[PDB]
Amino acid sequence: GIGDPVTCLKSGAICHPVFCPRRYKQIGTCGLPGTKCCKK
Amino acid sequence: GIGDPVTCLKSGAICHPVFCPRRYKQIGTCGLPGTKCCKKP
Repeated sequence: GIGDPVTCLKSGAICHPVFCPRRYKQIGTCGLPGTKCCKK
Repeated sequence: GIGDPVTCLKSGAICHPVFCPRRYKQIGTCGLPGTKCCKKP
């Protein structure tokens, strides 16, 4: 359900290009192509 | 994404049947309709 940067950041996650960095779980995208919404 | 209760709970979040309570934010669902995967920022 998470597909835009504002929603991602509001959820306490971080937007990153191409992949979530180690430890983080992917919970969605940030809308722009390739971006991942990543929760530590 | 998170769309089932096992994925949700493994990450240390809660599964709530209606809403994320005070201090928690929604990070997905727990599969069943209306359920919310919730975690404190």
